[PDB]
Amino acid sequence: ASMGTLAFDEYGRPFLIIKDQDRKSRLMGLEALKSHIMAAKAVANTMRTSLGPNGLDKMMVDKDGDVTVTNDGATILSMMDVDHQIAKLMVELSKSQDDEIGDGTTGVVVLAGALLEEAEQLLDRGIHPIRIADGYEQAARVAIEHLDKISDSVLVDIKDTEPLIQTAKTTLGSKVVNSCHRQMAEIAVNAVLTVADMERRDVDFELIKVEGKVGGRLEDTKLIKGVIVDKDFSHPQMPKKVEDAKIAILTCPFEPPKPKTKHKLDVTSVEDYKALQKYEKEKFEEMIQQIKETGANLAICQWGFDDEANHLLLQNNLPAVRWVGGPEIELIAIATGGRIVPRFSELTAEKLGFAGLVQEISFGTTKDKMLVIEQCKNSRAVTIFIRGGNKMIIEEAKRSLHDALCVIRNLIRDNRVVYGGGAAEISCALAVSQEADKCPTLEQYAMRAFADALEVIPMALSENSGMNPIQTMTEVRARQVKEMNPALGIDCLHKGTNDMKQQHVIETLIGKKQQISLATQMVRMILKIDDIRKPGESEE
Amino acid sequence: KVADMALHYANKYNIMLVRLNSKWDLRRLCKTVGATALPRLTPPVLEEMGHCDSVYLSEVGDTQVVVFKHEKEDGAISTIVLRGSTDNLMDDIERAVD
Amino acid sequence: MMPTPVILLKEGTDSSQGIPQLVSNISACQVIAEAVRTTLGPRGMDKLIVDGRGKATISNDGATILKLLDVVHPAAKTLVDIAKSQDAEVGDGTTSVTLLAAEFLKQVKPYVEEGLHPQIIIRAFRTATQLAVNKIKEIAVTVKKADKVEQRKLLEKCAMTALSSKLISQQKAFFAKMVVDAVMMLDDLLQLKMIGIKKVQGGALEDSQLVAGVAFKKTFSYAGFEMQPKKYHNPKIALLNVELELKAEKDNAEIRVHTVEDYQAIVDAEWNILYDKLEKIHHSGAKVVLSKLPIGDVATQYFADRDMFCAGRVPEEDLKRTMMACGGSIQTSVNALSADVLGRCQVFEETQIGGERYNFFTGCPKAKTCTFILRGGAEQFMEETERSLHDAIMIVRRAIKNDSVVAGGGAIEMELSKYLRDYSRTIPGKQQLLIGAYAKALEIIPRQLCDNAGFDATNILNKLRARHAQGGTWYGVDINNEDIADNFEAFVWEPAMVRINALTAASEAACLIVSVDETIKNPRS
Amino acid sequence: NVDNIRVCKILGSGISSSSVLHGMVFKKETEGDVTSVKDAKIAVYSCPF
Ligand SMILES: Nc1ncnc2c1ncn2[C@@H]1O[C@H](COP(=O)(O)OP(=O)(O)O)[C@@H](O)[C@H]1O
Ligand SMILES: Nc1ncnc2c1ncn2[C@@H]1O[C@H](COP(=O)(O)OP(=O)(O)O)[C@@H](O)[C@H]1O
Ligand SMILES: [Mg+2]
Ligand SMILES: [Mg+2]
Repeated sequence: ASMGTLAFDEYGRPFLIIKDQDRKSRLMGLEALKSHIMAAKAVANTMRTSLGPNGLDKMMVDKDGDVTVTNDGATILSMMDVDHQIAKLMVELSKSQDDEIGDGTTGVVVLAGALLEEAEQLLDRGIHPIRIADGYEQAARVAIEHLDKISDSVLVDIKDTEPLIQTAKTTLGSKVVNSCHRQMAEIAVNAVLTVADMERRDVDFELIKVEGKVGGRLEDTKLIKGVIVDKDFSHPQMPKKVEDAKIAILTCPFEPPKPKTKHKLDVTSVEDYKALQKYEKEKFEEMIQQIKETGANLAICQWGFDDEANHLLLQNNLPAVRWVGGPEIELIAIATGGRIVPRFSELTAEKLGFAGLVQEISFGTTKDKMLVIEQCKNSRAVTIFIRGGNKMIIEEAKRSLHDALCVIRNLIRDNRVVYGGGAAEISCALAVSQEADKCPTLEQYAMRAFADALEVIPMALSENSGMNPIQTMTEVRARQVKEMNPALGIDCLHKGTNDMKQQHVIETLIGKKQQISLATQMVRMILKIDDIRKPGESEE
Repeated sequence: KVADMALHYANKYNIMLVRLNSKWDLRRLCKTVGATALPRLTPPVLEEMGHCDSVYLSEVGDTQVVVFKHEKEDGAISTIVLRGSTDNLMDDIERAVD
Repeated sequence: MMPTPVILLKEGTDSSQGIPQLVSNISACQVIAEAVRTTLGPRGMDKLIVDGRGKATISNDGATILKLLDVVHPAAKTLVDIAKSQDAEVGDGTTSVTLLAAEFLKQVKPYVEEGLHPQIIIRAFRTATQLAVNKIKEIAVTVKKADKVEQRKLLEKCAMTALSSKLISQQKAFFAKMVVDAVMMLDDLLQLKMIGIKKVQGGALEDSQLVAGVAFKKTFSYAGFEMQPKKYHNPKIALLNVELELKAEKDNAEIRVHTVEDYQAIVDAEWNILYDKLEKIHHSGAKVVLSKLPIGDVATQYFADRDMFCAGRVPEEDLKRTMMACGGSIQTSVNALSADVLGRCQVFEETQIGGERYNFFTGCPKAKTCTFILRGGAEQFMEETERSLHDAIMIVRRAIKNDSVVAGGGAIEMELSKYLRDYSRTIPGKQQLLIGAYAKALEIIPRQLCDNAGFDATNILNKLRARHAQGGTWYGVDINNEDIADNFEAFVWEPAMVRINALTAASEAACLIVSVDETIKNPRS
Repeated sequence: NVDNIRVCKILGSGISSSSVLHGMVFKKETEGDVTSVKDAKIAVYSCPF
């Protein structure tokens, strides 16, 4: 069942073919297919419990013992320490779904596991795996066409954000931050809408700064239409608050100039020493005067500065911040409307950014100070500040907010939506079932397997919520057939009704399309592999 | 080696560049073209300038080659281009050629 | 053996001689061949090979699988070498070469066992291969009209046939159209480096796109980059090889001053040098600036203040592709940025592509290059897609060089086998058995196709043999219909040079393996 | 002179495709943009360019 081949020739002479062939292993054909299907089924069964509002989290521990509690499927699979190649394929599929869409990272794994589970029985019945892959591909094509058919459009207009709020709430329902559901959804929607190119173009995520500080409450998470800075004012006696601040962003340290080229300044007499000292003093005074002449109120530097410049800034009523990072410098320049100036000689009034309020914020008994640059005129950059009772919920809130921002970005890219809760899956399964009847017999089995695999999402949602899976799914499917309504799903929250359109369970159409496409492609790729050659060396 | 500015100004004046690392190849090229290996960047005098019927960049199989080709049925150096489906076979053919 | 007090060779020198070592070599070649048999035809499968570091690779290509196999048998390595040769010269048929060579060796194995002189077998292989190559050249179908639509259809059908064995076979029409369009843009040499292939994780296979221009990933922008506009409607592109940073003038430059005024003058001179370079670039009229060398934050902010776009550390091949698409010149100096050295494209845009930022140059009318953007759910998925596209690209290039095609699916193998048997019936008889064995070995390809597809190989081969004998040249295996069909009318088209090189390489490898009588292995140093 | 006969080994097309070229072949590429000259006037420099 392994070790490749071992014959040692029919003449008794040594028969060595592959280097270290006696320590290697190989699997061929149906055995390899069954092993792949088993590994994928194990991964999908582990992941399926974290689906829906009633889904549960996984506590992940890395090498150094650090602990992350999360429900995000992509994070769970990324931190999971797998060795099986098919498990790595599942992890990479989840990462791909995260990259392209940002949501649905758990549904793809469950769908792929269900598809391979059905393919197991299909193979046992004696069907070539390529036939199964082709049937899966064409069933997925039919399902995607049906998804396009049953989709609905929403308004992405700034004046009315209610559909966007509902979509973000549906995304955040499964996360732990549902205790502040509407607030978190609304801040995510406002963040995405603020930093976005209007004409259906990209939403650039470097304009969104996500910061998490321990303490306070999760409800204290707020949207700052500006920049939060880990730094504070350089001089301890500088004022802690500036109103109507005229910012002066600089990337030159407030130090005497220094040529980049290798250089040496020769001092040959006492007059040279006096001239050098006067030059240093006058350079400090001149740079301070040049900063002051523009009428600026706050000076922001990137590379820090020394004591004389600090005291001169304090003496001239010029609050300043040093050692600000490059990304933070760019964000401040974008938000305040100012220009980054490389040296004082080029500093003018028109290059000054304006901020309504610059404040230093304390965090209780921690000595830790952070700076707020908010109340900008037309800030094109936004920042999200997250609080919590421990760092773990802070990280989970960070990734939940990332999911919400990704979903709103997808909505901006394409405004067509479908109603979740398994309604879309049930409708796609019904469409595939109707298509299978007209198809010739051979591909009917593949199409029916695809439909049954699609039916796993409502089953998982119902089982996670305590309801009986098969009975609930069958009843919902019968209702969908009886009255034409592709919006009937699994009432996970027990609100009384099954109509997800009324319950405002909304998902992006492109998210579902990407889910089905990626699952089908990965399932085909796994089904096409019929041979493994591991080193089998058990190395350390 | 070829400097970046030198390559720029050579490209500006439509000049083909070949960089032979091995001194043996340079000597053989001097033999087969008739040029003299100058030790400075001085422009070549008439006698030191080499001549050839055609120089071009070509691909044989999957390897890019630079060919110095004489149309005349003469020259100091002639080359045999050996093709084959195996390196060992070409080595054996080279031994037969020797 | 009598132990001599002083032995001839070193200790541990192993030597195998005679018929048994030849039979062992044939068996080793069979062992190598059976490791790639299942990867043949539209019903072929993929192999998953894990290296020592645990980085698995998945491929349907015979050459890749053989390379990833650590073959150490000296006779078996010939099959890997001929697979590499077929990949290099043609790019497709890397599996057929190995199966054909191994089948030749297997067919002549019984005669080797009974003491037949190997030189006779070698001569028979040479004669049969010469005859088969001549027959292929004679019966290959060529279109002597130079029609644009017909020649494009020939290219597309050849690409489809070369692609209908991989995981992208479901989108084979789409990918073949893209590949043909990509190849037709290359000017005269059809260099591979002029066809960029970018792999972006995430997305469906149908989301793959071919850009009539050049695209590449964003390369570590500095601070102040986000204030540069990311869309231009008629930009002029300044392709540069320049480091736009404040730095030492040279690595061996030393500045010696003895006055503070000279110190200030030196600092201002450095700033003025940088600003002079930047001002020359700006006054050149360009809006997009690309450099192979890094572009500093000062230059980035300078260009942002002028509503210009900059990007440093752009890879050299990407700059070459941009030059070919837009028609500029990579300037190492900015002293003469004339209008004829600036690239020009209709639209430049930076967009989000599956979690990454890519710069797009589109609308180039004189572009001699193109870039593939492949989407997939895994790194190995996109790598196998790239390998399949490479196979299709090489096939299309070879078809561009000469449009001579033969029907695939084993039709050519059946025709050659029938011709070789007909020839073998008319020779004295010692060569007859060997030539008949060659003809029978030629039947391996359709038999392996039927075995991979799950057919009954014997019945299909019988029907194919009867059809070829009774009349019909292009009849081969029809996978979907579980039967045989005219493969020429089914558009199973492959270039004639594919089969020509396959037969030549397989024959050369078989002759080389047969000609060996002893193997001497010195102890490892 | 024996050394005046050079051998270039290029894999791919079988030994029957071998040919004799009156010149030399280098398995390398060109540094610049020009890739073909019809009336070459080679100037050889042993010093770095
Ligand atoms: N309020 C709700 N009622 C019913 N189903 C819901 C509700 N909110 C989310 N779901 C379903 O839960 C499933 C899982 O969503 P979620 O866990 O947020 O992300 P992922 O799809 O990555 O698991 C979705 O397919 C969605 O249809
Ligand atoms: N649609 C098809 N129907 C029948 N045979 C095909 C078809 N497409 C390809 N083949 C056959 O499959 C064989 C193998 O092709 P492929 O696996 O793509 O590359 P390789 O020749 O390297 O194995 C070819 O000889 C060709 O004749
Ligand atoms: Mg979700
Ligand atoms: Mg092929």
